[PDB]
Order: sequence, then C-alpha cells, then structure tokens
Amino acid sequence: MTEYKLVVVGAVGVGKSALTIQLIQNHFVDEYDPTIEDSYRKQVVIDGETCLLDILDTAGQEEYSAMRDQYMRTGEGFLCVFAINNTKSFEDIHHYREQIKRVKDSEDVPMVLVGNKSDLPSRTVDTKQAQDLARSYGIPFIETSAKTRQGVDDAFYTLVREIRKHKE
Ligand SMILES: O=C1CN[C@H](c2cc3ccccc3[nH]2)CN1
Repeated sequence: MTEYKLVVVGAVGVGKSALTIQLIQNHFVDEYDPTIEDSYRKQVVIDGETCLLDILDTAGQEEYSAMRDQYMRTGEGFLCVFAINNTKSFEDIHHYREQIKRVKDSEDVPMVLVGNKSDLPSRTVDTKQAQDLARSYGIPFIETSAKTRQGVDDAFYTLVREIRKHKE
C-alpha cells in the first residue's frame, strides 16, 4: 500500500473540509471551520489496488506563507477544486499554478480540474470556458457535486490513473 500525499487548495467558501468529510466518513457539514493541519488518511481501492490517501486540508487564509512554502515540495496530489459561486476562483487557478510549478520545478504534473457546487442555480462559469482553461494547462476537467455525491468517484478514479501514468 503506497501512501499518496494530497493537498487541497482553494478559496474560502468552497468548503474544502466539507468535500473531505463527504468522502472520508461520507458526511456533509454546513458550518465552516478554519482548518490548519490534519490528515484525512483513508485507504481507497483503485484499479483493484488499495492505496492510502493522505488528504491534507491546508489553510485557505494567507497567514502561513512560511509553512506553506516549506513542505510544499512534498505535495504530491494537488486537489484544485473551484466553485461556480465565485468567479474569482477561476482566476485564482493561475496564482496557484505559478506557486505550485515554482516549487515543483516541473511543468508536467498529474492533476485534474474539478468544478464543484453544481447544486447551486448560479453558474458564473460555463463548461466550455472551464474546459478551455483546463486544456491550456494540459489537465482534464470534470464536474463534481459533493452535496448530492455525484462525480466524486468518477473524478477520483481518473485522477489516480493520471498520477500512476506520470510515475511509471
Ligand atoms: O498528521 C499528518 C498531518 N498531515 C501530514 C501531511 C503532510 C503532507 C504533505 C503533502 C501532502 C499531504 C500531506 N499530509 C500527514 N500526517
């Protein structure tokens, strides 16, 4: 069982921790709580192989730049999830890209673009534009709805396949 280190990134309001709880113990929370450092270490069966996923929900607040740039080199699987409730999240992607690539020292990284909050009637970002920006990054775009548990498995299964492709 290989341990995969995952780092969740995104703006405040997207509910990163909520997305984790809905996957780990499969529970949804409406309340928001400022997370700092933890480890949602759960084993998942992918392609018939049970792997250990070390999902770490990082602080969405810009008050730990030192700690952030510290072990950012250990960030294997970056979880970039954006919401349609905020259009700025579509711009924040570029900021994250420059931050990640800089510490990764590589332009090639197994990552996917997932859009959540598809249970909201307000769509500030369309599918065409979403896929377009994803293509410019060389990453696949998938729609995910944590609230109704849709596309969660689909997006996760493909992600692992991409990572293994980069590894071997
Ligand atoms: O108790 C803990 C706290 N989080 C640690 C962690 C470090 C790390 C680096 C990169 C991606 C995910 C990561 N998770 C693991 N165990």
